[PDB]
Amino acid sequence: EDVPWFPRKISELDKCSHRVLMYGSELDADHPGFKDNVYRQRRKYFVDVAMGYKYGQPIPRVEYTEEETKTWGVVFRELSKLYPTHACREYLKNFPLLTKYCGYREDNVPQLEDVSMFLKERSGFTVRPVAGYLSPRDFLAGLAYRVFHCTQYIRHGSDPLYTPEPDTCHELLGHVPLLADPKFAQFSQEIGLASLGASDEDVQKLATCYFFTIEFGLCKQEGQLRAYGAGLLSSIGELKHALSDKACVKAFDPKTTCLQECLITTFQEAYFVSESFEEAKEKMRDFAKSITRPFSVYFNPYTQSIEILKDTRSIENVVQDLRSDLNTVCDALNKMNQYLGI
Amino acid sequence: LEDVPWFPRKISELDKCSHRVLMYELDADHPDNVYRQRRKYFVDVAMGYKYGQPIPRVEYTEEETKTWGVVFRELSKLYPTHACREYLKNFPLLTKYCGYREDNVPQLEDVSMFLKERSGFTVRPVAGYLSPRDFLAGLAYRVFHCTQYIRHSDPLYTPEPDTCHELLGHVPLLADPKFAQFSQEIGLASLGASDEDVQKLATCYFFTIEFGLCKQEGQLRAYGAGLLSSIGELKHALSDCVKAFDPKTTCLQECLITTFQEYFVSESFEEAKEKMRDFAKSITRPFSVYFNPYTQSIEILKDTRSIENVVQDLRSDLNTVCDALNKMNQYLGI
Amino acid sequence: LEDVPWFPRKISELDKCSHRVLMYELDADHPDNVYRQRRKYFVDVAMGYKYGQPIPRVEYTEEETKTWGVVFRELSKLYPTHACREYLKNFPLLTKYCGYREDNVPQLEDVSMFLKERSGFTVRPVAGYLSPRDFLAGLAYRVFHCTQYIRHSDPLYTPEPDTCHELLGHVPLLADPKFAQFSQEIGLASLGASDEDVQKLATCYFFTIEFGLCKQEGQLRAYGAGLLSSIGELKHALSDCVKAFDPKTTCLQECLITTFQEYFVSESFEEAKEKMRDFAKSITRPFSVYFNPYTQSIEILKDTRSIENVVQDLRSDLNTVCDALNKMNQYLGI
Amino acid sequence: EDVPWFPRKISELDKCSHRVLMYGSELDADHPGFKDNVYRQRRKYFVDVAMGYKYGQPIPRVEYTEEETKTWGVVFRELSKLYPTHACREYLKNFPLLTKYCGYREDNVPQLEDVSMFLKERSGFTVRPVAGYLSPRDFLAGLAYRVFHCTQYIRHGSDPLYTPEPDTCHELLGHVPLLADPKFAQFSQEIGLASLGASDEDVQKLATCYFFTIEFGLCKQEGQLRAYGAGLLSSIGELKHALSDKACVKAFDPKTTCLQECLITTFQEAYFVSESFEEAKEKMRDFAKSITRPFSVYFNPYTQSIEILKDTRSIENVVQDLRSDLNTVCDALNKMNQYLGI
Ligand SMILES: CCn1c(=O)[nH]c(=O)c2c1nc(Cc1cn3cc(C)sc3n1)n2Cc1ccc(-c2ccn(C)n2)cc1
Ligand SMILES: CCn1c(=O)[nH]c(=O)c2c1nc(Cc1cn3cc(C)sc3n1)n2Cc1ccc(-c2ccn(C)n2)cc1
Ligand SMILES: CCn1c(=O)[nH]c(=O)c2c1nc(Cc1cn3cc(C)sc3n1)n2Cc1ccc(-c2ccn(C)n2)cc1
Ligand SMILES: CCn1c(=O)[nH]c(=O)c2c1nc(Cc1cn3cc(C)sc3n1)n2Cc1ccc(-c2ccn(C)n2)cc1
Ligand SMILES: [Fe+3]
Ligand SMILES: [Fe+3]
Ligand SMILES: [Fe+3]
Ligand SMILES: [Fe+3]
Repeated sequence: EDVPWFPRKISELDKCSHRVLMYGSELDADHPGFKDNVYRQRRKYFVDVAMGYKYGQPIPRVEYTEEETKTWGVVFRELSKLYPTHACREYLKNFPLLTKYCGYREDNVPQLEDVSMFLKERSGFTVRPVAGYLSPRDFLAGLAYRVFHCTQYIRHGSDPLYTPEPDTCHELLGHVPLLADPKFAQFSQEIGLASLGASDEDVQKLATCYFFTIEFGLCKQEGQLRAYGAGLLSSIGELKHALSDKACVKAFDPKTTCLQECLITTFQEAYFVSESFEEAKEKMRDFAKSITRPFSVYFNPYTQSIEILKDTRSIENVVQDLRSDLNTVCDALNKMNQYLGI
Repeated sequence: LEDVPWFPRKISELDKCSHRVLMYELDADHPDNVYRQRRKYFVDVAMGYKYGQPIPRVEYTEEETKTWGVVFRELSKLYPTHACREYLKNFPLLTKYCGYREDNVPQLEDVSMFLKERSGFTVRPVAGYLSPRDFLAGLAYRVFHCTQYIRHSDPLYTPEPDTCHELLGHVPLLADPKFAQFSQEIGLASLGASDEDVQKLATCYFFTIEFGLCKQEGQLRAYGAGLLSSIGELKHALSDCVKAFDPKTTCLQECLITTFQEYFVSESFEEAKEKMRDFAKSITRPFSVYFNPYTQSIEILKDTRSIENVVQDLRSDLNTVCDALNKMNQYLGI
Repeated sequence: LEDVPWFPRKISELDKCSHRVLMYELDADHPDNVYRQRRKYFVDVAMGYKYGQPIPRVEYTEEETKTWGVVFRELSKLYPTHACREYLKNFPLLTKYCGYREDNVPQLEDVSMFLKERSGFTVRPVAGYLSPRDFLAGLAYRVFHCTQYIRHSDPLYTPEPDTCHELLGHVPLLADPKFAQFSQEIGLASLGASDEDVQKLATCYFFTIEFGLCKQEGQLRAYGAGLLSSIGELKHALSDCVKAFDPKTTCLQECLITTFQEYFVSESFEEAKEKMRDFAKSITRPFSVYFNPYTQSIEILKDTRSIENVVQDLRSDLNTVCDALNKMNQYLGI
Repeated sequence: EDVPWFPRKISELDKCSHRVLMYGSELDADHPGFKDNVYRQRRKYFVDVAMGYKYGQPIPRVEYTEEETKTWGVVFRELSKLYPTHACREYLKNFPLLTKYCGYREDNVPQLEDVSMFLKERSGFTVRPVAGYLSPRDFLAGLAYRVFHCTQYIRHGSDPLYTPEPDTCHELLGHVPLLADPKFAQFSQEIGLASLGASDEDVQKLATCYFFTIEFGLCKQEGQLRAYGAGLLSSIGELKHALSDKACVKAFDPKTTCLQECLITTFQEAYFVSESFEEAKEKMRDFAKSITRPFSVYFNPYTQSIEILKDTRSIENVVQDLRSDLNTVCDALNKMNQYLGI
């Protein structure tokens, strides 16, 4: 009972979403908009929209300004020039889909509500507007429910190519195309599940893993290095450098990787590569065993809650469930022999 | 290639099934023009519902509410004595969160949000009778189609499903995770099945859900929604025919709309469901179905790639079983 | 801690079960002193067998061989007509490799090496009657205890199991992988069970293996070893009582040694086996059993560590299922 | 049908065992016994014993000479002085067991028949006396059946501390203690299974994996490096060097490791470490997927034969089997709740 609290059902996740340690309206001293009073009005308007968000209510639509829509446009064209050659297969497949259904156009900033309904249909993810920085415990808790917290504001127009903080541009062009991949979604959820009720030290390690994978991971496809890290896909300078010849690149291993330090400003010392998200997801699930907690967690996608496996009765039902599902596999194999003679 | 009859492949596609109403409309026997005034309203509301928007709240007339209270009192009298354990465990919960009170009419939106948390079911207001293919399709998504109107004259007599039947008969059992698994199983079975097979499922559905009994503690108790709704019949099933629930044998038997059934018993819902899945293989269709609760869609198992993807998932879920067992040894040495 | 009745935990420990013979010895009704001369020899041989050494080869007398030929001809007459598919598929194989000929007596060593390859069974020459606990324990290891002697006077009449019964009744079915799984399942169930449960298993064993029927192609055919051995009874079971094989109901029924049974049918051995495992849970013992075919020993599932170890193994085996499916898509695009 | 032959049932493995490319009686030019005619008589006697071996016959017992028994003794004492500190947990646990049941004593050379019956009871392995070098295809084929081919001769007495070829001492002190571990046994069998019907190029890679794992693998236990490689456990010079501070040590990965060259004479450039044999076994099984062959293989321990998974009917039975076995898991969990209230 000395285990740190975690949300046990989807509606409880609101406590995590609203425990904002640092609000978006709080610009850092070296922020390009630190003395822009027009920009703080927008920043505090977005914080208000996010703070008002509650479970069971559609994600508010926001009317973006012209200098926010071009700043988006600027980031949109420069990165599109490097996606065919720098992005993973999963990105390049889902990105045209976003143009068709989520309004990914240079002249249009996508709405989170659109993106949420799109992700739910493709991989079961849904986005939440967040009013600022969360504890890594609270942020990762969202992942356990396949909920990604998104900033809804646009970076400053002074320098649209580089931002030290997350902005909607980063969320939409960096994270969302990959969250649309079912295999990637499972991988993200595994990190979340692992954090639930974990120690602060373990949460930080998971947060580190999140950083070097979700934000800055590379992946090897057909003998080539492509970026899937969202931070890479939203920073052209880093994106080009990551796949550059003079870069230190190491294989992704949860136990090794998690001990390294994360650099907010300078380019990272090393970038980690995963063969596949299924491959990375299983390395997370074996890392999750080493994490200290009195129980295991099962996620119930039907009730959108967390099952605690602390006895044989709940473990058996899970196993019984797996037995039924294996029966369906047999049915499928039967039908296939039945219809194709194989 | 789609020789097989169409079924919704995404939760959003289920709207097509709900609105395809064969019969909204009253018979001579049914009782009042003012009552008709309210019913057309109720139908209009059900027709106006589409996926993703909250189920409309309705201000009931006192006349509807008094009738609701009557059935509420009569049924409650014999629930400890004749209803299954699941009903009795879930009924007090309905009182605290869904406004289940003799003086009040519970709203579908309250009940829907209640069921989603308890078992992943959600209710839909329906505008009338649906084809058995369409009605069962909802079950595949754990969606129960509910009439939102009240029975007119005689409170105890009901010739058609009304919200009293839906709320007092179905909902307490829809709250049980295993019953939820069982109902969904029938729906999954129906998807893309021949009309012949679908009806056999409708019969199975009828005996099992509308009128099923299940032994617990060695004692005969009713779980049939029709039975919960109707007292005379409820008292009668327990009182001195009883047969074991076997889907293949049960489907053969007819349903009499007016007269009392010549009744099926299941040890458990886990039991029933298994007998259901084993029944589903005999059902003619080129594919098997897997349900994706994350995307709320139907996976079609027609190739090896889709089948493997399930198996890999199952491998992972088994790793979690292993993790649980390690931890359990870790903390209890057992 | 071992309150439960002892069972062999390693293949080598099974020697203790084989040699604990309750009754080696002939009744008044049984027929000849010269015959007794040979039988004591046969018992001496069975007693002399220990684990790991080849089953002794025996030079049969012509008298034993002529009798063997007689039963061989009579049974063969009705095998296409009354025996199951598995029997008929396996009998020609026995002719080519085990010396199954009207003029010859097959040796246990030939048959044993035959069964090991086909289904993992091996036969043991037994010195007499064993306790049902001991006899069924052999099945847990896929070991069938066989008498090595021949029936004396009347060839068709047999009051006790002899090698003719063992070779013509049991062996063709012991060669089928699924029947093998089913027989082992009964043995596993018995390990450490109460005497009460063991006997119920002995009854189940009797109706199923000694005297079971199974439908194939919609047609009634016999798989019961007793039936295969005895023609009069074999003809009679097919001819106009029949009941479905359910272990819990079947065990209740008695076995008449002399008279004809008042007979159980199984759709398949896979079917029967499942009903067996589901029966095994009700059997009182503090543990579950897992069989290790690599070390030929019994795993006792009493803690989480042993249970996990199985689950991890099962995870790996599922990976192989996945590999197969990939390759199948790889080569056939399916 | 253009797939290279592999044994499909246990009795067929004899073809592999007897396809000796180079007999033990054929001493290499720099062999210490190359001009020892007394030693060639023994070497050719052992070859004869091995050549006469057939399936279903007890492994012949051999009466060793006095200078073979001390040479054994010599190797036996020097290595025992380093096992507590250089060997893995699995080795140190099984080694005293070998002393009790297999006659592992300084004054006694163990018989293969003893060792075989011991291994069968503990992990399902059995040893075969081999008359010499086999093709890697033939050697690895044995592993698929959990059969290890063993030399039965003793190294030359001139220099008992170092041998460039396998001798009974190596088999008994290097391989057997680890083959007694069920987890290790599964790992060895996985390598074998992978080779069955594989291309020559893939077989060589598997043989390379065998080399750097079975013969020269290290393992990390409780934060320390211990050797489990059989070649390490039979060579004191290499054994000390492997755990020495100035050694290049890398993690065991099948895809990476398999491309490296194996050095017969000089100490290896790098040594590979596995967290556990279960851990290594699963890396083999994922490597096995990448191996090109028209089918997958299932090993039937009941009939001791290989199942070919080329259709849905055989795949389903496997899945059905797994469903029954999962039912037993449920039974076990039921009983545990039933008796312990958990
Ligand atoms: C596991 C680490 N991790 C955490 O522990 N907690 C998080 O809240 C978190 C996070 N990671 C990300 C996402 C993120 C972080 N980050 C940094 C970039 C440069 S781009 C980018 N996206 N977030 C979301 C987030 C939301 C807001 C802020 C932020 C910073 C300054 N302001 C005003 N707001 C920073 C991060
Ligand atoms: C599988 C059979 N099955 C079907 O094929 N299709 C269904 O639509 C269906 C159903 N079963 C039930 C639920 C139901 C039907 N029913 C009859 C009672 C008397 S109580 C009761 N509950 N429904 C829902 C439903 C909805 C509306 C009506 C109806 C009847 C007359 N009106 C004007 N409306 C009847 C049934
Ligand atoms: C589960 C019941 N069951 C048991 O409890 N214990 C068993 O030993 C057993 C058995 N069942 C069978 C096999 C068998 C028994 N039996 C009787 C026939 C008539 S045909 C036939 N086959 N055996 C093997 C066996 C071995 C020897 C004798 C026997 C009888 C008289 N003698 C001198 N020897 C009888 C049976
Ligand atoms: C997968 C590689 N691999 C192969 O492809 N094929 C194998 O036959 C093999 C093997 N690996 C090992 C076992 C072995 C190899 N080896 C080298 C040491 C130095 S110690 C030691 N043990 N063997 C068994 C073996 C048996 C005999 C000899 C041999 C060498 C010279 N003579 C006269 N005999 C060499 C190896
Ligand atoms: Fe980010
Ligand atoms: Fe109903
Ligand atoms: Fe018998
Ligand atoms: Fe070696």
